[PDB]
Amino acid sequence: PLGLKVTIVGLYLAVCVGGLLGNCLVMYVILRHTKMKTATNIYIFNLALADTLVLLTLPFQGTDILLGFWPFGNALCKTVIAIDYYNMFTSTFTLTAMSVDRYVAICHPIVRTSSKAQAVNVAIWALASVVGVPVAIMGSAQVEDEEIECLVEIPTPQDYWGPVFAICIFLFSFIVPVLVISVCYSLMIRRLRGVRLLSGSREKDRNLRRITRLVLVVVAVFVGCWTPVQVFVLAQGLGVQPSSETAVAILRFCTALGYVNSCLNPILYAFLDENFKACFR
Ligand SMILES: O=C(NCCCN1CCC(c2c(Cl)cccc2Cl)CC1)[C@H]1CCCN1Cc1ccccc1
Repeated sequence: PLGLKVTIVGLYLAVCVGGLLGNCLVMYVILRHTKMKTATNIYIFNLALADTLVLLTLPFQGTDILLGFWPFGNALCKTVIAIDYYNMFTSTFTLTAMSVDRYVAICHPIVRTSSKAQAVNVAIWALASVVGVPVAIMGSAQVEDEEIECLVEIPTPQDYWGPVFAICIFLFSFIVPVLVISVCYSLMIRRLRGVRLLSGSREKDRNLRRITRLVLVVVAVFVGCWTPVQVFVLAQGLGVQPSSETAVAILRFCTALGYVNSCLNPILYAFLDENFKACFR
């Protein structure tokens, strides 16, 4: 209703201001402030960049929720949709890259450099483009019934392609990346078992454990924020459509929840990363 969507939009504004502030801070700290351009932090920079873009979309989506239609036209319609998908894919792919980096650090403790991680970020945005660009072409703001709206157009017959795109996007933007991550940390367990102050100098081992913890928590927070949406959107692809005030409300709030993940990221760095913790204040 009117007041409940006022809640949604106010939530967006909060996530928008705090998220842009935090992620811009992080990007600044890594970029110029210090030669702390480590592999993990270059990947973190990638995350903050994607968060920045989607955060920039939050005000526009907010007005759409209020008015009940899209009053910004096709250009910004395709721009927004593109950013959204780019966000999901670059996020999961970057998290996977961080997890593989951690695993290599444990297996080969005795050659990871910012230049290679920068290259990985490039490849991440290229694959993301494989889905980001087509959706931008497909997405449009059209007046199907009663009102104009921004939507991604599913080809005819929708009953076939809907499930196709639903299952494929579900697997490849979510299940498979998370799956790889699971393999990485499980293998790290097998290797780590029975090792105390092993495969390193004392001081370094402690730092490695701290970074591994950080990556793990970031993954956990992300998966926790986007799993409800992922399941619901999958169900929507299969034809399962919400048709009650409560159903719509639940959906709106779970979508919001994922956007909250965008702003959550700098706080996690501030509490679980010593360098960042020093840099805030
Ligand atoms: O409903 C909107 N935005 C909600 C976007 C939700 N987004 C939809 C795609 C979701 C996604 C993605 Cl991009 C990738 C993999 C899995 C999943 Cl579930 C992630 C959540 C309305 C508000 C203004 C125009 N329109 C934006 C829109 C953004 C992306 C796709 C379709 C519409």
